[PDB]
Amino acid sequence: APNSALAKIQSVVNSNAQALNSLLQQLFNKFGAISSSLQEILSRLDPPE
Amino acid sequence: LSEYGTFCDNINSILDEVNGLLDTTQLHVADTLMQGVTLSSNLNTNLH
Repeated sequence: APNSALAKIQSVVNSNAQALNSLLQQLFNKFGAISSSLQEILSRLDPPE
Repeated sequence: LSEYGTFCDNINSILDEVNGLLDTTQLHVADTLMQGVTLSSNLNTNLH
């Protein structure tokens, strides 16, 4: 049944999984750059920019 | 700001977790205060 102890255990697991998913999703953010992929940066631009 | 897409959702989630933790703590404190408290119906603080 939906008891609080199993909810707490699954909350630990789900919080860890959400934190790892969020950290992984940071690789696909651009942070103001033209792209989030370093291959695109190194192919579309010459070294100075 | 959408180029930092995860950022404002992350801040909102962390603050929501913090505030829900504060709410759970307040509920736990109230439960501890009220745990095992039995009072009479005849109890009248204006007189006793």
